Amino acid sequence: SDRIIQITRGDSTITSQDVANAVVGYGVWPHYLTPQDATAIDKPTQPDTSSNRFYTLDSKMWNSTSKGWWWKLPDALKDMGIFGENMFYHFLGRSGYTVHVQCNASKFHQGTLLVVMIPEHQLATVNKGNVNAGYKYTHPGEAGREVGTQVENEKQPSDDNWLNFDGTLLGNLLIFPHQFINLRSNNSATLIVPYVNAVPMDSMVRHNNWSLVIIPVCQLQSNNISNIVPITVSISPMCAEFSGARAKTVVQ
Amino acid sequence: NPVERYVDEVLNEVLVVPNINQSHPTTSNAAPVLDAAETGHTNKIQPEDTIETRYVQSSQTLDEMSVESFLGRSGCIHESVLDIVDNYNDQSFTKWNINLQEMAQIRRKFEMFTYARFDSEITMVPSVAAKDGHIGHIVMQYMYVPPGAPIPTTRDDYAWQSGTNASVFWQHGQPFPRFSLPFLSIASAYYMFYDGYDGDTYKSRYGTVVTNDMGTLCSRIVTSEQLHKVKVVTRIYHKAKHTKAWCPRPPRAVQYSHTHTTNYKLSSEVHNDVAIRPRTNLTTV
Amino acid sequence: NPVERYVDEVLNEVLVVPNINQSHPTTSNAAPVLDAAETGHTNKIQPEDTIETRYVQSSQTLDEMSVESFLGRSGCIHESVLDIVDNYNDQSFTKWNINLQEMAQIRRKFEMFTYARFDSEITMVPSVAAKDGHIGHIVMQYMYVPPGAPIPTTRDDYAWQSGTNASVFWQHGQPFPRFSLPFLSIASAYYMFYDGYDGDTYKSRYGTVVTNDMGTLCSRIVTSEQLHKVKVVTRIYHKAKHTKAWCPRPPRAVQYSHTHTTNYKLSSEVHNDVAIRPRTNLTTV
Amino acid sequence: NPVERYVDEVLNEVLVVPNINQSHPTTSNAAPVLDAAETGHTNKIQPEDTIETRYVQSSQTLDEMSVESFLGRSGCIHESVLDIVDNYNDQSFTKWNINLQEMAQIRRKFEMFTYARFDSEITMVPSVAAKDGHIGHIVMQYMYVPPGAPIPTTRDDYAWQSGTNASVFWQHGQPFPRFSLPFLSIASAYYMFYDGYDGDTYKSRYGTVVTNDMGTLCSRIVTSEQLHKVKVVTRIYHKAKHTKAWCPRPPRAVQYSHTHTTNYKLSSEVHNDVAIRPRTNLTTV
Amino acid sequence: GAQVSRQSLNYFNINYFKDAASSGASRLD
Amino acid sequence: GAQVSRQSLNYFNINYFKDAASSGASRLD
Amino acid sequence: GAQVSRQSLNYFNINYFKDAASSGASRLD
Amino acid sequence: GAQVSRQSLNYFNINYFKDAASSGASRLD
Amino acid sequence: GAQVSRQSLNYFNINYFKDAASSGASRLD
Amino acid sequence: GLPVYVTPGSGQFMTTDDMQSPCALPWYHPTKEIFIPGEVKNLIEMCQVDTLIPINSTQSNIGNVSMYTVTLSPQTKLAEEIFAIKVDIASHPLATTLIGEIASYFTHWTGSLRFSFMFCGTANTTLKVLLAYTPPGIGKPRSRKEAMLGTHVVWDVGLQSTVSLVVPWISASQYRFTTPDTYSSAGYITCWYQTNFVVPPNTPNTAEMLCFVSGCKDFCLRMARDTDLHKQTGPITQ
Amino acid sequence: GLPVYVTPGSGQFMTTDDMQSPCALPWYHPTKEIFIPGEVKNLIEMCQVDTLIPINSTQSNIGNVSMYTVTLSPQTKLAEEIFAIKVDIASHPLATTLIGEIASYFTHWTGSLRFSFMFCGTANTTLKVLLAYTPPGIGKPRSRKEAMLGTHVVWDVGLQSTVSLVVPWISASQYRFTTPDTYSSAGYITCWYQTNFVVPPNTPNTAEMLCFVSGCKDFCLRMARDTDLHKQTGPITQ
Amino acid sequence: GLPVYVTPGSGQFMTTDDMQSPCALPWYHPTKEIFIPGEVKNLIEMCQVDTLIPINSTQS
Ligand SMILES: Cc1cc(CCCOc2c(C)cc(-n3nnc(C)n3)cc2C)on1
Ligand SMILES: Cc1cc(CCCOc2c(C)cc(-n3nnc(C)n3)cc2C)on1
Ligand SMILES: Cc1cc(CCCOc2c(C)cc(-n3nnc(C)n3)cc2C)on1
Ligand SMILES: *C(=O)CCCCCCCCCCCCC
Ligand SMILES: *C(=O)CCCCCCCCCCCCC
Ligand SMILES: *C(=O)CCCCCCCCCCCCC
Ligand SMILES: *C(=O)CCCCCCCCCCCCC
Ligand SMILES: *C(=O)CCCCCCCCCCCCC
Repeated sequence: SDRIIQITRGDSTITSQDVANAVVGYGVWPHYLTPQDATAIDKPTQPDTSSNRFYTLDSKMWNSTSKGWWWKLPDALKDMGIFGENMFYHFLGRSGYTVHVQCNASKFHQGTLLVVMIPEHQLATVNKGNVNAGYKYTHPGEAGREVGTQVENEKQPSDDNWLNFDGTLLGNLLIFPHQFINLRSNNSATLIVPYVNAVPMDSMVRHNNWSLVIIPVCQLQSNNISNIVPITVSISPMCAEFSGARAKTVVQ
Repeated sequence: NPVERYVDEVLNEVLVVPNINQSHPTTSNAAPVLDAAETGHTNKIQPEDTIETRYVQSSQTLDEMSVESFLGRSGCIHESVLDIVDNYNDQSFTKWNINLQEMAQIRRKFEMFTYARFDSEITMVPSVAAKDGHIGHIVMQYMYVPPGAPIPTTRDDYAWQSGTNASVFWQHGQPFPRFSLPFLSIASAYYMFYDGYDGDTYKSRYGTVVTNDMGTLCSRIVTSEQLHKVKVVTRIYHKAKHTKAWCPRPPRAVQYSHTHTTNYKLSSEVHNDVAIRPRTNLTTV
Repeated sequence: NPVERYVDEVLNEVLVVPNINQSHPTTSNAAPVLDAAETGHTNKIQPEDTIETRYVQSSQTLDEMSVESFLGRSGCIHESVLDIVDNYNDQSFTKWNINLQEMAQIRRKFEMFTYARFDSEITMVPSVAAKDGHIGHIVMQYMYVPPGAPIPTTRDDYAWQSGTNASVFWQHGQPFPRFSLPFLSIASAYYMFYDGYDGDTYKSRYGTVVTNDMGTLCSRIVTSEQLHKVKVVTRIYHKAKHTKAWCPRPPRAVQYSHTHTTNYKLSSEVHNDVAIRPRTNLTTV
Repeated sequence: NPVERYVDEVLNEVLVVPNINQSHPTTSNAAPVLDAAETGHTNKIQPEDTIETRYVQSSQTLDEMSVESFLGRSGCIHESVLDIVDNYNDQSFTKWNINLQEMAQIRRKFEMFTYARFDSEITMVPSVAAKDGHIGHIVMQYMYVPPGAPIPTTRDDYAWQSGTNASVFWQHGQPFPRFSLPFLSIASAYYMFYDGYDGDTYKSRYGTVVTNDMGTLCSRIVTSEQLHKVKVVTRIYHKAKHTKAWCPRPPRAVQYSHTHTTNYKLSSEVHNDVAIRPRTNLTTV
Repeated sequence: GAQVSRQSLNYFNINYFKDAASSGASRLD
Repeated sequence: GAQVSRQSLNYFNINYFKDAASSGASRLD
Repeated sequence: GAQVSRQSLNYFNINYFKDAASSGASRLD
Repeated sequence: GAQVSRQSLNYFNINYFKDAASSGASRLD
Repeated sequence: GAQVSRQSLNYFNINYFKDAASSGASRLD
Repeated sequence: GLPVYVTPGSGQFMTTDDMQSPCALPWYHPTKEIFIPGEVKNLIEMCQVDTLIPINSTQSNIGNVSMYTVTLSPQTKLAEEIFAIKVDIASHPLATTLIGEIASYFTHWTGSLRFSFMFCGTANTTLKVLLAYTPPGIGKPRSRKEAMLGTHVVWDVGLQSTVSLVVPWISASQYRFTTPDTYSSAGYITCWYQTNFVVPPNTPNTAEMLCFVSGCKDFCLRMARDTDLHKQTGPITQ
Repeated sequence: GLPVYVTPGSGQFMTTDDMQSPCALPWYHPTKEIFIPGEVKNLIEMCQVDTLIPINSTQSNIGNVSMYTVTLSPQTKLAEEIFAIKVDIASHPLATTLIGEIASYFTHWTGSLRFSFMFCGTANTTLKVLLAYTPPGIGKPRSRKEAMLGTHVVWDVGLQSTVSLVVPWISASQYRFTTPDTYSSAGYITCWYQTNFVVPPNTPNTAEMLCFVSGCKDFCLRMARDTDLHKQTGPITQ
Repeated sequence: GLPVYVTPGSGQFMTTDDMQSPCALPWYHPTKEIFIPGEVKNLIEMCQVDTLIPINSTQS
């Protein structure tokens, strides 16, 4: 059936009996760095199955007033098993991902989530002059950011979901790899993205390549509101490789 | 045939759009009009699928919509001012930290992509205003100072010797200066956006300022002090050549406020900050 | 042979007129001189048919009477004035709604056809009048603003950045600016006349104003304010290239009064409004 | 193939750097990392010898690091001044003993070699300062006077006739003068350094002054005296073409003080005389 | 853009720019 | 730098300087 | 002084003056 | 308009404009 | 007036005007 | 030397000219190009991707995601109108969609448009709607009967959430102005209830619908111009 | 004459242009070239030769040969740090070495660096040292254990006086700025005692060590610029 | 560069000259030509058609 899907990565297998196909970002499947494009000259380390596996993040609650959530990669995985360890022990890192967003309800619920993967999502600050989003705020880890909750602070980024947190209109987010979780049609969204960057490898500690944004564009409604409807995200790195080994970087 | 291709260039018919074919009534259990946007894909339905069309021969071309064409137009990126008021030695030279973020028109266009690689054509338009009546003989020197090279601190600084840096000398009366520059990054493409820092502490810088340092442009009126004071404004125009762009993004919806940052300001009445014109209601066209 | 054709071009002998042949006395019941203008056709009778002609070899050519030649001459279509009187910021820039209807000489020629398709060559002749004695360093900017693009409202408007629009910068002293433009209509030919409206109500506009919108030409003196005031007049000359015309019509017989309209005014003594010179009587040559 | 070589020139890929090859763990009694600097040779060890490398395809080229490129950039070598103050006949002409030692920027570069052979491209940038308001019609004459030829002693000296010497006349308003010169030495290469004298007595001269006599450059404002006084500064730019260099040497570490000599001055706090920045201690990065 | 003919009387109908609008007056008929 | 084509309609895609950055707008596709 | 090469990509290494010093920068290696 | 002769001593009698009046002085006899 | 030689190193000894006095310095010997 | 004739235009600077110029950095070798996914070669590639129409941009909705949704509900009157907008590519509310923004960088447009609609009610909510396109030369339809006489699609909500209505290129001239122009206004798109929004008991009595727009195979833009959908009222500083 | 179009740029003087120009001395025949040993054709030839690093350039040492030496001696504490410097080619104390000076005439750099060390103690003095390179993204190591986790070489002093440590090119971007720039700082090189400086009786209890630097086969510089390692504060006279 | 001799006439603007000039709208593709009856190629075509002579043009 075209409504079913099974994704196996390492020791993890994920399923969904109500999918809306899958999206391969920019039509390119993740792959290891080739010698023509490489620049760093040491032999890379490729953990393989111990790092290229599904990691499930903290679940979130979707309610009639939710404004959205966002996570940044590789940040969201910094504390996830071997993948996490590797990104701190090495200066350089490279990786693709399979992002599987889960959200089931009932045939009597309605609502719609816009799931987007944005490359270089350079967040903005509102009415704060030329002060930019602080490191700490763009590195929330697996908890991600719950739009509209954070008690403002100077280096706090924009929380305007209709302006994509960066000065562009939400309706044009569709130009980026995306999918919708329309409760009447599917209960999950799957996106596979390749490594995208102007350099072959990069510091995973200071550069977040992709940003996962989830915005409920159609409010969640039903006649059984007491039943909590969570959103769960599972992300699996793909073709993760690291270079420039040394002692473990400790942040903060 | 390079010649046939040549003709296509002269006529601008390199990329043609498809024709519309005749279609007919249909009664089928295949419904192209129905799909699922949830997938993230755009339904590829065409006119022939929803109405009975006639056959029409297209003659429209997409040449002008090419990335090379879109970004291949010279636009202003800086207005350098040298206003001699009361101190020639101090007011006869200046410097600018190069960037393509100060003028909204071209900035917005480049920023419709995440990465871009191109060569640059710089054209300068200097205009000398005779504040006191005469302009005498004006000769200008525009020196490119790459990051690291000594920046002149006085109009006679030794750095103006330009023993290695590239300098362009223009003589008033002669045609507008112009030169080309090769793709300058230390990376494979320029970052139009950068979700990264130059460190991992609360005080690390964020954004393109970390990756897009292009150095400094230092100008000076070569002519020594003259009786009559002048104001020289040099407008720098930039154009991308041999362009390549990656990962398109939504266009800037609100005004820019600063360079190297997506920061913006919102008023109390947001509808005034965006180009969206309020509708009376859903059915009022 | 492109070379033989070439020689014909240099000598202007591409279209030759026929010879006159010798003819003789005739007595026949075929009378070419007699016909019927009622038909709407012109009697094709030639000299050999009505008199006894000799043989004569023609060497006249019709090259110069070609449509390309008739309309292929540069004529003035606009005189733009920038007169600095008392407020530089307001008087140093202007705008013009483009059209070929303001100057009678070229307007009348194009209007001898109903439709015409051609490329345009624009040549500009700027002249700076030194009202106060000096002209300093004058640099001009002519920007083409297609319908829809933002029209600058001040001499420093962001629109002058010309990030996409085509702008031409001229420096006093340098040769006259000139550029070409391709056939610009959204239709297949330009309408010289249009018996239509942009609606079906008593207030709908009538005529070519509905179809011939070419946008705006915005000019500005790039140089910042100078001590001595100047008056810059830029005359725009237009010439049609690679021309095609359809459905010839009678030439304008009375003076033009407005653009985009055939409206005219008549005095009490109409013979003064037309080029017809009153005759004393039928037999006074 | 001159064409393939041509492409390499356009792309600047004439001298490519080698690739890095994949390497593996080793356990051997051959230790490339160990050597003896006493020999005077640099240990040729490469990355593949000390770590496990991956295979990487290099695309860097050394074209820009070529001697032709290093010295092939036009830099200022002299600033000639003609300041008309109170005596036109005396102040309207001057002379300069030619040398490439007066400007540190290009001097330091050439001095990184012991001998060098090259052709020269001279470009001049004259700028006329209107001290009194007008500059009138300025015409300059730059005459090269080889050692031995008569040096003019007045603005109307017969030597200005230039019956044999090469002279260049520039007219204000016209583009910057420029000409080439062939390798001029009486030897096979120019001496950048010379550990010799022009004699063997306590008063014999030492250094390059003995071997590098290039003659004199004599300038004069051809125009006769004008009402309004002007100050003409002509900056001479030099560039080496078709260059060859021998025996590289350490770069100048302290400021230059005089021409043709390596003499220098030291303050009481020498760390201020060199570019070395004092370290807090051995372990403070 | 050179339309080199030969007859020797060689013709060089050069088009200096890459747009058709840029060329001069048209040939006749 | 002359890319002389022939068809006669000869093409002369001349590159006047020795750097690739110096050339004009790129061809398409 | 024309060093016409052919490959068609024709090269025209023209030397406009009759002195060697007059030519531009040298080729490498 | 090029009247290319050959003898090598090649002659290039170029006519830069398309009108006969535009050319220079006439040849003799 | 073009004295085109070939060796490829082609020589173009062009004489731009129609008078012998107009040409440059003479060749030697 | 070779006699030359300096032609008019010489020395001028046209922002759209295409000449060559000496390179300031001779011998410089650019950084090697690496493969980056997502290369774009022509803007048409972006005009073919669906983006949302801020169709419900009433003053109170602007600045809220709700400006992108249309609400449907059980009707008590038949054939009620749901929404109506101009088809003109750069008119509001189409202006800020990706295709509208790009069209605003050009003077002329042509081709057919693809409007899509995704229903977001529960899986148990049914509905039949009529989407119609009215070619120019007449006012917007005042009733479903009037609209239905033009180009239209009857959408039946079911397993497949989305439907597409194609607005064919029906114009006198080959192109139209992107900026609002009487002569070239393209017409309207109206939506009406064909049957009714119906739900079983215990199910939300209202549902949202999303609207997208993109260009068909024949879409094409012409004559580059600066956009009027963005401005700069002051200097942009560091 | 031939119609021409004067293009923008005409008449300008760019210091890096490459045009031809008439020769002022016609018919002149240059002096015959003779063979001179030591011809240099490319600056890379000079970047490949070892020069000494003024590693011990503390204020009191500058102006003394001792600024070029590091002193070693018997330790009473294990794994002590000996020295530490930045790997950045144009940073101090690398700046004034031949390769640092040349790099300072360029804006970009890339490739691997070769650091060599020559022990100068007596033939009877033994010692084992650890030389380590720490790639960026972390502070300089605070202990031998920390340093040892990066790239390193354990040097055993013996018959062969010198050892070489290669700092591989480990960077995100293909090139780095030669001038100090956060984004492109290359990391550090630290030296630690692996065992200890040991000598027999009647032998000097301290010894010097020299440090060299040169570029590997992949070293390359780009974008010529004027150096900031030398200046001219006044006229240079005869 | 190539030595040139600027000739008299240079820089002038003659309304009847026939030179080329850069196109302000690069890449622009004109609207397709359609067939329109009544094309005129030479003015002689109009001189060959009979028109009426206002022969009785007395002032009244
Ligand atoms: C991204 C991105 C790309 C660029 C480079 C823009 C080009 O910048 C200049 C300019 C405007 C002028 C000069 N020069 N001006 N005069 C001389 C000589 N060089 C050099 C550069 C790098 O800036 N940001
Ligand atoms: C019919 C018909 C045809 C035309 C077009 C006339 C050309 O109009 C102009 C002019 C006169 C100048 C400019 N520009 N001036 N400067 C620049 C740049 N463009 C552009 C157009 C379309 O107008 N009516
Ligand atoms: C070593 C070394 C090499 C040189 C020669 C430098 C070139 O010097 C000049 C200059 C700067 C100008 C002129 N001329 N200026 N005008 C004329 C004519 N010649 C001639 C020479 C030899 O000087 N030292
Ligand atoms: C056509 O599209 C290209 C236009 C080229 C203009 C240059 C014409 C002059 C050719 C000179 C080359 C001489 C033959 C070696
Ligand atoms: C290519 O790299 C060389 C560029 C040469 C420019 C000159 C082009 C004009 C050629 C004229 C020669 C005519 C044939 C004898
Ligand atoms: C070489 O020593 C002679 C230099 C000649 C310069 C002229 C180059 C341009 C050639 C144009 C001729 C076109 C072929 C008929
Ligand atoms: C004749 O009627 C046409 C006049 C053409 C003038 C151009 C002459 C210069 C030719 C340069 C082309 C070089 C050969 C590739
Ligand atoms: C000789 O007597 C005639 C002088 C001709 C001068 C023109 C030289 C340039 C030739 C360009 C033609 C290119 C070949 C098609």
